[PDB]
Amino acid sequence: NTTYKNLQHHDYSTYTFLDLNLDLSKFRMPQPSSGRESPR
Amino acid sequence: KTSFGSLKDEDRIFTNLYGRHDWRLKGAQSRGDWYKTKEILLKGPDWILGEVKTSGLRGRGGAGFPTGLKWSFMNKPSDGRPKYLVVNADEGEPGTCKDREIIRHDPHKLVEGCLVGGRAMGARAAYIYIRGEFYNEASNLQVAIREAYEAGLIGKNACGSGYDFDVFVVRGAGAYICGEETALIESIEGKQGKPRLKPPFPADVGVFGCPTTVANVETVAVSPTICRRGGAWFASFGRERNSGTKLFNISGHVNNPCTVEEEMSVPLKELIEKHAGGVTGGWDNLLAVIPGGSSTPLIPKSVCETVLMDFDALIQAQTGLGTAAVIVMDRSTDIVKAIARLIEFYKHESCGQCTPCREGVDWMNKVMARFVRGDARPAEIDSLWEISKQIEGHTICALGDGAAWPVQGLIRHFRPELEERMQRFAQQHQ
Amino acid sequence: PLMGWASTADPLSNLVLTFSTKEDAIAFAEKNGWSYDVEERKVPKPKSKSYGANFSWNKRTRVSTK
Amino acid sequence: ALFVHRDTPKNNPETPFDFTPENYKRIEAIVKNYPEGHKAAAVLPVLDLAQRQNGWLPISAMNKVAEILQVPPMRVYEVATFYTMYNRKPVGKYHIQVCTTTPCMLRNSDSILEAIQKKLGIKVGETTPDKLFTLIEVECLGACVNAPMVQINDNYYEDLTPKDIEEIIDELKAGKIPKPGPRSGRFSCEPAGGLTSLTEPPKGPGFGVQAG
Amino acid sequence: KVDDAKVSPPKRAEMKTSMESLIHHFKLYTEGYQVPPGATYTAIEAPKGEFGVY
Amino acid sequence: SNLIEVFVDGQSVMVEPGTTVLQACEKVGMQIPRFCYHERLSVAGNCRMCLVEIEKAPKVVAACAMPVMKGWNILTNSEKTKKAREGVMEFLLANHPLDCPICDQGGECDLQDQSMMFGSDRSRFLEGKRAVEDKNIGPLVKTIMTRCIQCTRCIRFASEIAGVDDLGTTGRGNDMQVGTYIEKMFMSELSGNIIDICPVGALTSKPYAFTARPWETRKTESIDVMDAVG
Amino acid sequence: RFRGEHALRRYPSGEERCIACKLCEAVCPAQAITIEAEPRADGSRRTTRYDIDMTKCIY
Ligand SMILES: Cc1cc2nc3c(=O)[nH]c(=O)nc-3n(C[C@H](O)[C@H](O)[C@H](O)COP(=O)(O)O)c2cc1C
Ligand code: SF4
Ligand code: SF4
Ligand code: SF4
Ligand code: SF4
Ligand code: FES
Ligand code: FES
Repeated sequence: NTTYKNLQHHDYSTYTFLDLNLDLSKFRMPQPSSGRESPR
Repeated sequence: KTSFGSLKDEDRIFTNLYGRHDWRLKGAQSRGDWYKTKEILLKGPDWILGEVKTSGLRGRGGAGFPTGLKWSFMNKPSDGRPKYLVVNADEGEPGTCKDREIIRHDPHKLVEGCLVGGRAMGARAAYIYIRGEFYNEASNLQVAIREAYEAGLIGKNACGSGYDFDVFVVRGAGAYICGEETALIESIEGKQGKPRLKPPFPADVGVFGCPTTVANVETVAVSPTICRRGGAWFASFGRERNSGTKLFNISGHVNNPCTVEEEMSVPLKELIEKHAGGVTGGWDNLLAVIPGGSSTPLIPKSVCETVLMDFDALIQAQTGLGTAAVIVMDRSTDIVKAIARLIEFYKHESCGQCTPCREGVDWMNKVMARFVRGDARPAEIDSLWEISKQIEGHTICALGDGAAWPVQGLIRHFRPELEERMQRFAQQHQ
Repeated sequence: PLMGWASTADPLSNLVLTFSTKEDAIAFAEKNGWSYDVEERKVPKPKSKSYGANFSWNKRTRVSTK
Repeated sequence: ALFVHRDTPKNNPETPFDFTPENYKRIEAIVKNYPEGHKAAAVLPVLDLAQRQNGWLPISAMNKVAEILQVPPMRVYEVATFYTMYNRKPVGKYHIQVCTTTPCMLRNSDSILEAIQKKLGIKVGETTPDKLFTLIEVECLGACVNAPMVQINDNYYEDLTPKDIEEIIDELKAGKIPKPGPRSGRFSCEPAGGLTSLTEPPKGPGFGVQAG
Repeated sequence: KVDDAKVSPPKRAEMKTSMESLIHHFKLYTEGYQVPPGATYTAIEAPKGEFGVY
Repeated sequence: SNLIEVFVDGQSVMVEPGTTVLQACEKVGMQIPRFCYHERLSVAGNCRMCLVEIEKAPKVVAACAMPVMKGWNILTNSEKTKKAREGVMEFLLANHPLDCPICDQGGECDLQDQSMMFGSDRSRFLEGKRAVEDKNIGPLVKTIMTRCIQCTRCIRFASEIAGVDDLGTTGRGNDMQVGTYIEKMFMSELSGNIIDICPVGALTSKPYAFTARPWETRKTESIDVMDAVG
Repeated sequence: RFRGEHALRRYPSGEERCIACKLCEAVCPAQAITIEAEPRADGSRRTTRYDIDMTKCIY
């Protein structure tokens, strides 16, 4: 058994990271803040 | 208490060294992940923490600290500020190749261990900082987190819990100092990668003020096996205090330049000749051996014939066992030129907070270039010893220390070699 | 007018008398007859600083640059 | 390395720069990942997004990011001049990174640069008198077990040789994508021998656990 | 001279090469060397007699 | 209650909690040779001149950010303290040019005073000494950034009390130009205060630039005008 | 090594060797040196006035 089970990664273009980020952004906790919009 | 042990198969931490059986959530299910994990997560964090401190885990990535003590420091009762877990997926240290392979093959076990760590210390979210040059395997980790989210397996109520937990990936941008303890933390914060000071601990104030912690990929990856498997079975290998498994990675002038999983202790000559090829040109052909890493001094032949692979033995050999670069170099090459290129690496990768590492790596790079040319007098090489003593312990992080140590090893072992080189250039000029 | 120097008809111009207490200072100024003015010593005020104060969570004290 | 701007139009704002609003949706995803109140953290992902939407970034890209995230611009200039991603100096299409520090030089990395010299023509560190063949050498990119490693845009190449140097250069002159897997056999990060490691497939959930 | 570049000034070649030598030349000729406090007396043979400096 | 004991060179004193070593040393009359600390700014542990040896410690800690734990014994004048100060001063005088005549802080440098009273005298570093291209920060402030020792004091100055954020660090290693990348005039109010913040002769006055020298001039008490504050 | 005229010098094919950094007035034990310094429009630092009291000069 010497068959490379990957090379499913071979197809990766440039924007695939951020596209996966945009597709995988929901069902998520609401990022709890504290008070001010900024440190200024 | 055996003859320092040797690894036997199927007791390994992970399978799929290269290209093997599976890459899927179902592949992790077949290889034994997300198995019995519900009541493991739902037993009580003191049991998991006592298990971690029982197993005697030696921390990796270039620190060598017992991880169970650090996570016991992470057991502060919680205030209004949330707790975070940081996964250091960076590879500097030329010779490493180490958790690149883990994060290519089995990111599911990384998800296992980071959920285990988040449940363990009352943490809430796990950031995973990968090196920015690791884009392909970072996207493979993205596909893995997609699978993990798509199974309904983490997020809200992981495996039927009353527990919420999210994992994120932050890509790097490329610097060795990004993979440090706290310049990491501020590189998450949007500042340029520049560390903080030790008297504020990361367990008090971290990412914007979150009482957080940082761990290596290997320690997180081996952590759920500690939970789902027995006490001190992990400690049944190697020596007493340092005990467990490690990727010993032998690049350089060897046959089959590659990686092995082995136990905590191995004799070096058996490691070279048995489980990864051997020395090119015979055992006597080698000039020297660098174990530990690029933050570790050299070791000559007559020392390393009997020096085995253990933290305490290498510390008694005045070397810090870092990670994964455990390679040799042939008599044919200039170790002067090799160390000079290593110091050029340190010059081209350091931020400039501290004055002494900046100026010390400056002098060391210029003076080692001079010694490549062989220009000076031996009072200069003792002056190189002088600055190499003066740098250490005067910095923020250990990059200046890891710059200071190879010069010390070169002086402590290869003194008449440099004497003869400079004599040759004296005859060359005159 | 001949060179462009600084001339003065002031014999007590360029003295300074270093003392170690204000009490004997005022005592000496009374003792040798001349009038005197007494300014007052202003200490550096002690403060409260920490690197942890520079790295707060919600508080606006944040160096944002280091 | 010329860390002063030296205006020189084709730079010198306003250079024309803008994102697609689909990329603005990406930007809201990126600052949806981070906690509120500390919006200034996403400088590195947003700025890599800008370097990928436009291959080398000008100063107008940095001013655009500063107008988006309402931070002072000097932080953006610090982050851009700091790291090694962001080629502020203009480049061509591709970008060639010959990576070598200690073991790659120990395994004849300089002959690789000799091959790039006598085939590609131009010197190391410099560029070609057209696009798509900007050439530099770099420090450690991890994969030390293989030959001196060649990284092009989001792609590794491992275990090379001068005739395979010629092959990958011919593949770049043909323009088509090569495979990011290593050349000269041993298809992964491998022992080149005969798998001294595991033989039998693991049982998985069947072998030794302890009171789950 | 003495090999003490905080009291005796350095020689001019190593002054115009080195940095520390220039700083020591500069402040040694502006401010002069500091002296620990106290009083001393010494006397040697002048040809007239006990030449004492206090 | 609110009092913590230190043996500063074996001399016991009570210290308020939360404060650090340098405030205790100024409480007992000591100084510590320091560069990047300043008593109006934030604390950023960068200068490394401020080191001091505590007993039972393998390292030597910085005396700016270390909080005062209970019952110290601080050796301000130990052996390796002086050794570390000689080392760090010898590092600081490698990349600093020979401008002691033409500089504007002859008697009023800080490198010169600390290099006498704590530094070495015989030097090393035969070859090197990087050079940095200067900027034009504004027609009120003369700027030669080669004398800059990258002590990171004007940056915190601006980012706190000016809030302008035009001065940043650019680069790594030996090559860290501190300034504005875009050649914009750093001009606001209190910009004249930056030429005294600069502890070396790098950011200096433009109309005063080559007109005097501090030891000739005499100081005189006075009160401000043109403002209701004085 | 005789000590006479108190002359000045200039560079080989160049202007005055003086910089006006006032070290000689700082060390002159009779305080005979008088220096007032202004830079020219070229940017280099120079003088206005440079006086030696050959009366006060103890050589
Ligand atoms: C100069 C420096 C370099 C470091 N390099 C690495 C590295 O390459 N990989 C890593 O995981 N951690 C690195 N670290 C961080 C520490 O090794 C950290 O303790 C580790 O990631 C997690 O701790 P542990 O694994 O020892 O328990 C570095 C730290 C410093 C100061
Ligand atoms: S030792 Fe050097 S690289 Fe490390 S924090 Fe200090 S300045 Fe930065
Ligand atoms: S310009 Fe002056 S104040 Fe600013 S970092 Fe340099 S030496 Fe420090
Ligand atoms: S800043 Fe100080 S050390 Fe530098 S040239 Fe000026 S006086 Fe000399
Ligand atoms: S002012 Fe005096 S010491 Fe200075 S350069 Fe001129 S002549 Fe020489
Ligand atoms: S040095 Fe080329 S990969 Fe590490
Ligand atoms: S004041 Fe402590 S580092 Fe400069």
